[PDB]
Amino acid sequence: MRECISIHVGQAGVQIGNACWELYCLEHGIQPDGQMPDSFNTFFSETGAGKHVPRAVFVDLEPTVIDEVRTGTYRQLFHPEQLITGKEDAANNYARGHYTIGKEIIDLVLDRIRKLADQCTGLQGFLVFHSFGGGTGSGFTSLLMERLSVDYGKKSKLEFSIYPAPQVSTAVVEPYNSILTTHTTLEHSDCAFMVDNEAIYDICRRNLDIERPTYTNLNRLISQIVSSITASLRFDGALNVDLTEFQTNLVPYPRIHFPLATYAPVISAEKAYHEQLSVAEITNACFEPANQMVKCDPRHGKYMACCLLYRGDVVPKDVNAAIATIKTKRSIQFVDWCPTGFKVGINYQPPTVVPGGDLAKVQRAVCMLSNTTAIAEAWARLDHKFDLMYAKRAFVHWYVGEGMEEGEFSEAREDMAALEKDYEEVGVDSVE
Amino acid sequence: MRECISIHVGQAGVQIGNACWELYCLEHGIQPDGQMPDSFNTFFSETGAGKHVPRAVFVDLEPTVIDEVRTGTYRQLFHPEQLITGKEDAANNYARGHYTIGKEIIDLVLDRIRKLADQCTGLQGFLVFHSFGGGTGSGFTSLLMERLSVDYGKKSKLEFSIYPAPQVSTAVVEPYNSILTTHTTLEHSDCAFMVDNEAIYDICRRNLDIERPTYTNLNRLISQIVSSITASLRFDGALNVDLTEFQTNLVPYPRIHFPLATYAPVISAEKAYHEQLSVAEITNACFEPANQMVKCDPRHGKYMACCLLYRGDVVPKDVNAAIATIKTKRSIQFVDWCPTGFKVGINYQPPTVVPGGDLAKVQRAVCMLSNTTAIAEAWARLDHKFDLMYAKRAFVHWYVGEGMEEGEFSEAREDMAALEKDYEEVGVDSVE
Amino acid sequence: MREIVHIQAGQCGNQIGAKFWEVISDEHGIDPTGSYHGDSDLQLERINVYYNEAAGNKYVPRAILVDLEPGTMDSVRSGPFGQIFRPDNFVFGQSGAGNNWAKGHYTEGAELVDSVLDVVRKESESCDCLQGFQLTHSLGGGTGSGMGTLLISKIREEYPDRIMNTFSVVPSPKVSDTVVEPYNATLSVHQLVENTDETYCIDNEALYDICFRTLKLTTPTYGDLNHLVSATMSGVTTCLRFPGQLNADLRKLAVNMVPFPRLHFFMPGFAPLTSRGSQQYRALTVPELTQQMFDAKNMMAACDPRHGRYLTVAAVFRGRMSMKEVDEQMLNVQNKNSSYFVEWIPNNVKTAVCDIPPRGLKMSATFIGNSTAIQELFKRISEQFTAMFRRKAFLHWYTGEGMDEMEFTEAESNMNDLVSEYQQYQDAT
Amino acid sequence: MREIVHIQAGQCGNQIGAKFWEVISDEHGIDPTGSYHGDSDLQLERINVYYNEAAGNKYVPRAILVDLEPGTMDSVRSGPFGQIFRPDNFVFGQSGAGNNWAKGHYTEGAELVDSVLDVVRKESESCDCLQGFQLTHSLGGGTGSGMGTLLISKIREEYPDRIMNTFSVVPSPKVSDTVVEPYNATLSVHQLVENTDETYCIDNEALYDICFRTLKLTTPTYGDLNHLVSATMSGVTTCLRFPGQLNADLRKLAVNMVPFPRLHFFMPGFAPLTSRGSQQYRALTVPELTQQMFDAKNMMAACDPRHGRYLTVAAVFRGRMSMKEVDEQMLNVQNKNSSYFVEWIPNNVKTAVCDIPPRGLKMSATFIGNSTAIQELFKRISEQFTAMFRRKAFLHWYTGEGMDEMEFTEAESNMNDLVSEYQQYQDAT
Ligand SMILES: Nc1nc2c(ncn2[C@@H]2O[C@H](COP(=O)(O)OP(=O)(O)OP(=O)(O)O)[C@@H](O)[C@H]2O)c(=O)[nH]1
Ligand SMILES: Nc1nc2c(ncn2[C@@H]2O[C@H](COP(=O)(O)OP(=O)(O)OP(=O)(O)O)[C@@H](O)[C@H]2O)c(=O)[nH]1
Ligand SMILES: Nc1nc2c(ncn2[C@@H]2O[C@H](COP(=O)(O)OP(=O)(O)O)[C@@H](O)[C@H]2O)c(=O)[nH]1
Ligand SMILES: Nc1nc2c(ncn2[C@@H]2O[C@H](COP(=O)(O)OP(=O)(O)O)[C@@H](O)[C@H]2O)c(=O)[nH]1
Ligand SMILES: [Mg+2]
Ligand SMILES: [Mg+2]
Repeated sequence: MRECISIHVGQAGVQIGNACWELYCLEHGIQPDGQMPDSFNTFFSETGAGKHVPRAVFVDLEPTVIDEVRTGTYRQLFHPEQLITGKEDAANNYARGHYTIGKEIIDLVLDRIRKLADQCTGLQGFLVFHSFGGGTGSGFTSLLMERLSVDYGKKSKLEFSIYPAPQVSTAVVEPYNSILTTHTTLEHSDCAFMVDNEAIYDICRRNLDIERPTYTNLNRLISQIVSSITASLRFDGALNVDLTEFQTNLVPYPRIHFPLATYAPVISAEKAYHEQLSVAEITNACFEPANQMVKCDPRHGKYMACCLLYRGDVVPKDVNAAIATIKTKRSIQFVDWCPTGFKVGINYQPPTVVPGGDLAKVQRAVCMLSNTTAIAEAWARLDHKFDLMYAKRAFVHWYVGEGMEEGEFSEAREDMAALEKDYEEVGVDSVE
Repeated sequence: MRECISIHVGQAGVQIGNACWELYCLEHGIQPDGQMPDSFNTFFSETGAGKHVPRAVFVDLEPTVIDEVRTGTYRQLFHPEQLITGKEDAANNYARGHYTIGKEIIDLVLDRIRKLADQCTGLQGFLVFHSFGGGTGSGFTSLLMERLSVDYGKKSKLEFSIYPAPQVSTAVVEPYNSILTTHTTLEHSDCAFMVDNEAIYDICRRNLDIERPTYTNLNRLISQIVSSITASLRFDGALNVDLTEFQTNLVPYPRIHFPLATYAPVISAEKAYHEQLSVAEITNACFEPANQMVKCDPRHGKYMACCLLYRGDVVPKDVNAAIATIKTKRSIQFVDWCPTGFKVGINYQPPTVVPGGDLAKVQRAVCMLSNTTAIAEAWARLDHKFDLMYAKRAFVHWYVGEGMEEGEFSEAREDMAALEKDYEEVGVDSVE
Repeated sequence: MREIVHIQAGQCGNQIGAKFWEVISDEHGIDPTGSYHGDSDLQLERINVYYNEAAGNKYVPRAILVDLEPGTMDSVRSGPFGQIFRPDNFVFGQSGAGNNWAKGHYTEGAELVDSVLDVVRKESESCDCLQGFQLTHSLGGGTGSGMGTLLISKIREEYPDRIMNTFSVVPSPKVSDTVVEPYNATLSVHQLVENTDETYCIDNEALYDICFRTLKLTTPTYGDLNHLVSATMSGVTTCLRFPGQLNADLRKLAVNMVPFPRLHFFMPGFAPLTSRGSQQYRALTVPELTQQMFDAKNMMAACDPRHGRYLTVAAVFRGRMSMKEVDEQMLNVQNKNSSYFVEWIPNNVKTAVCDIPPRGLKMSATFIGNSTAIQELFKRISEQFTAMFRRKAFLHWYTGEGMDEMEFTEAESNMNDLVSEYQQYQDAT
Repeated sequence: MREIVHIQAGQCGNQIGAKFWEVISDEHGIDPTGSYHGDSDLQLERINVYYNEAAGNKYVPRAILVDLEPGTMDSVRSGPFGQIFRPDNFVFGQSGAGNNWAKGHYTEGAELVDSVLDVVRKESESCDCLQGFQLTHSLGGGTGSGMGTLLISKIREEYPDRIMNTFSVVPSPKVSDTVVEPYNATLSVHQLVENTDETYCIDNEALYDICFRTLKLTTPTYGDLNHLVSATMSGVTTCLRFPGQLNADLRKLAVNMVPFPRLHFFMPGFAPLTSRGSQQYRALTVPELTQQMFDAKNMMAACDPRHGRYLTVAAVFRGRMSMKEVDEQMLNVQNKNSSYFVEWIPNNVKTAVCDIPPRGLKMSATFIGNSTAIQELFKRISEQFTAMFRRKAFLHWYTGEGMDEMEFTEAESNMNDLVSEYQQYQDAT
């Protein structure tokens, strides 16, 4: 009844959803054929037969990552008109995602969204999975978020982005694509959840004791995040939280809407024992700076709003016993104007484990969604990676020749400079 | 008891009926031998034995397409005096269909009609299947519709024409044959249903996922149209509609009687799943401009009368829930003088699937018959294709030498110009 | 029904037809004797158009083979498939035309033409409902030019409502094969414009290129050229002899392709044309057959279509194929080459699809092109005519046979009345 | 989708491609005939990029093999995997370039280039959505330099939005293989900077070291050198033909590696490269494949990267491997060699991982390096050019073929306009 559709843009967006829709089918007993041998209605529309299909739009400008879904295990699950392919990728070109190739199938994608929104009766919002590095996840998403705010406007549009790491990069023009995609998604997206690869590389090595983590394994941890956010919709909880409540509790200013996700417990099977995992133990794990999933130091900043989404065997008095200690600790400091920096959610359902997964079966979990000042250090790097490249006008002819103006980069950089001084304006205390 | 005979003119008319009478025999359990191991009386007269024959007149001026029926699967079905052949075709010559060759067997065809009309006790009207391109479907039909209005007059004569596409043509003198056949069929035919090949090429490629559609496959979709129009006669419905009701609800002016058909759902077997196909889903498919079967843009015009013919598992309250939303939508606009632009029909029987067919088994269907202003763009092309050819007097000696006057083209063009300004007179709003 | 009487004139018209009745007998499964030996009843469904049924379950070709010397008929009746013709149909003289139009049309042709038309009238009354007559001849020879165009003027007076399509081998630009071929062509085109409903200009220079370039034949004989002509000839009437999904005939190709009654001079094309090795390295699809037709190097008339505009285009296809795949490609060549088609005929592409393929092929095409590009065919001949006639060269071999100079002055003016019409509708807007 | 038309020019470009289509047919499991004989459907999933599907379940390579003498094509069509090409694609002349750029670009090249582009336009329209054209040629020869760079200037005018990557065998520092190779190189680099989106400089001296030092081959033939070139060539488009965990293509390698549109001259590298005995004594891990690339002795362009700075670096990996193990090593070489990478491009390492390994290997890498180290490649040639040109030596073999001295003055100034740009962005802060 409280339906929520999802969009998957770019190669990063599809491979995340390949783990997410793997995870959702195990939480509801759903076969890969759509079979199951009433709470699943928020993601699964029902057919006339006993077959359920997901409310998902997989879009890419190149057909390779889509065809592996079309030939993979989940061939029989997805509606084949939802698996949208272009011909040529945007190919790490924001202009090709936004002007050249993206305009060719943007009317096809909005058509598939509008067919999903008509069969939804209580549609809450959107889950856009993309990245900041690739041209599709930057250009086509920013083209798409322009169109969804025109057609809907008041729906709560959520993004789950793959933020580019400080020292770990896979593409050279990642500083170009990330600045350009944020200048457009700023006035449109309501709350964009940053996720970094290097921090999950830190977590999969240390916390999971995996020597060699794969992109299969990183997408499992992002799936546990998005499942725990929509756990209160898909299941009955002791204290529920809707997607409309997240943008209310976490976004103090319309510019600052970039929290960073954090999941706990992340332990292997050999460490599934040897600790009891109380709600005090898993909550102190989240505010520990080594366990976050964006490479930022929260001790170098201040939290503005934290959102603890518990699930499973969770006792609400022990929740308050866990949380009230953290406000006393000096390493967790808040901003002066925010005495109430907490939103707490509890679900009765534990997170299940995917077979072949690296996480272990735990009785309780927590998905921290914390908006902090410490992300301003991440944007201070990314402008510094931008200002070194753009001063020599590197790679600009790849973007000018695809329809973009050279003066548009000065618009995106000065606006990002205006976004950078917003955290400095919020991060200071109040006079008198 | 409510009998309705059908006439099939030209190679297009016969090959449509080869799928139509294939379809009717499967809806009534009729073997190709006329056997079945009381509602079929509207098309099948009964013999003394347990053998039923169709009320059909197949006429062509060349014997090739008739002899394939005489040697095909349905040899034992048809009365061999109804399979009328000439010797030489009209051969894309309207004058040879109307003056030279058509006069030779027009008295034979009217004799076979009059033998069918005598054994009908409640004869409602005619179903003339022809095309606008061929000389037989243009010349012989226009000769025939002159004679049936003389002999009957008050019977409701319906045409199912193959309208020539804007960019897809099979013959060169299609602009000549289409203008000449419409000048004659205007004052005689009560309601002529336009069908285009290029739009079914669009539907068979996109909606059916067929790479290579055949004229076998295009005639299946036209058969599903004509079956769903006569579904209310041949079967008992929750809200029935007779052929006399179609000309009443859809023809506001005696000149404008050219609706365009639209069928839904058109989905394959792999897309038979993955959607639930409500009556809300299949009704929004019809008013979508990509799913119509004449290459016209209804957003460039206004609907004058729409006729939704539902069949199968259809609930009449959900019908009103589907239809009342469409009047609110901006892309569907009506003419100012028509607040009630709808005729709704519901049958209890689902459309069955022909084995070897490309459509899938669905629980419900809809045959939209919508008269719109957007067909005036189609006639504006066809005069423009006429005015370029006729100004150089191209191909006129093929028509003058077969008995036609050169001044008769100026009569047909000025009359079509008078028909073109009729849509401009109707398409405007009312003063005060 | 719709029967066709095949007439052959000249040495060339006999050698084309002797290969043509080899193709028709292989399509219908006919033995060297005349008896049916195919597999399906579709071959005998429309057997009557090119065959009369004789007694004893044998079929004879409805063919009338005309020459003025017995040298070619003895090659026909003694070779393969020569024992299938009726010996009454071989109407040959003794004197020979002497490669002369006047000896073919006035002196030796008129001493035989009454013995031909009585065989024509015998075959025409044996037809149930006659479709029309196809004639195979040249324009460079004496019998095919003289006796051939004498047969057309006598038949059109007797049978005016029937179609009269000729397969005229038009002479070549680079080489000649006859010194007086500008005289034989221009005096025949005078007779073709008034009495033929359509005419298929084939050039031997163009078939020399197609056998060399396209088919990769280093040593092509006449039997290899005539198999390419007969593949067109059977491909024109393949929808009349077999069921198709869009049937055409000789009257559909007449009405659609002749916008003005003089301008009925066509260029044919055939596809696919592949070598022995180069056929397994190619996918036989409808977009491949389409782009093979509309270029320059597959035209059997030696003129580049890029020098002019197509007036009308017919594409008769054979074999099981899909109509959208056809109708997209017929649209596709009209969009990218909109300057190459004439503008004031919108959608100038005739489509025909026969269900029965040729023997040993999956699908095949037969191109019929009516362009202004054959004005250079008649600009060249009328230049070669006027260069010879202004010195009155070779005039006494025609003046001695009953002709005056006024016959040449009318025939040369008639061709310049024809060239000025193709130039008129090329510059037309 | 995203199909590639492979073009070969020169004797060198044919002998590379004849080994290159040996590798591609082994990766996709293709027999000598052209039929599929692999095991998985992943080989046929993206078969269409380098192959057209012919009738009878056979695949032909989408290759256009161009030469000016028939000596090399007869070696191709008679050797192994020569019966797989279409015989229409072998477009060869008779005169031969004579190891001359002017005879390859003006006189004998222009008499063949119209017969090549019609095969290019035939293969381009057979593509569904064209990705772009890859060309294999040299810069020392006459056909690969003349006819090759003539094909680029004609294609870029016809297809401007497509990528045009060339695999140019650049001449060597120590030895020459052509007396007029400073003339053939500089006149070709004039055509490469204006019409190619990227260009992979390979040197034969560098492959001589890699076969001797790294692979321990005492007697390497050309067939052993070209297997190292083709391992790079298949490794560039391996993410386009197979699923990967981070897919790249020819446009991702174009945008990431070309910071300025002239500076698109790359050096390739391949890893692993082991001997027969020395392969079981080595662990094939991602840190081993990483450190094998970024040194000097694995560069296929004969210049030490330590003399300059890497502008941009692409590392396309093959086989199942872990991304952290990749992303640590791509970081690890940037920390310890921060003076060796350019400073004002932070994080200048492009990463690509394909899931499908090469045949018989567990994992493999393909290095694409864009450094300022190839300014010494053009400092050497422009010095060898100016030494020959100031005496006007060998000028009359080009002046006699339609060229003036102004062509050399522009081409030499264009290369010194290129050397001054690599020197500009090496000293840039
Ligand atoms: N977390 C996570 N990130 C991924 C995964 N796969 C790719 N990425 C990220 O995707 C980013 C590049 O964007 P892509 O999705 O690969 O490219 P794209 O969005 O399709 O745009 P194109 O350049 O046109 O291909 C890289 O920086 C990776 O960090 C994955 O499996 N998990
Ligand atoms: N929808 C549909 N149209 C067809 C089919 N077959 C032929 N046509 C149409 O028929 C038109 C030509 O008319 P024909 O029926 O072939 O010719 P005719 O009416 O017999 O008149 P003649 O020229 O004398 O043969 C073409 O424009 C085609 O669009 C078919 O199977 N389905
Ligand atoms: N295509 C083709 N043309 C031929 C053949 N034999 C002769 N011709 C042409 O016929 C012309 C000569 O005409 P011909 O019939 O021999 O003279 P006629 O007997 O007096 O009519 C020459 O221009 C030849 O090009 C042949 O086998 N095939
Ligand atoms: N890598 C490689 N280079 C070659 C091979 N054969 C020739 N070359 C190079 O090609 C250059 C000569 O060019 P070539 O193609 O023979 O001259 P062309 O035919 O006129 O273009 C020489 O500098 C050689 O270094 C080969 O098998 N492998
Ligand atoms: Mg991608
Ligand atoms: Mg017909």
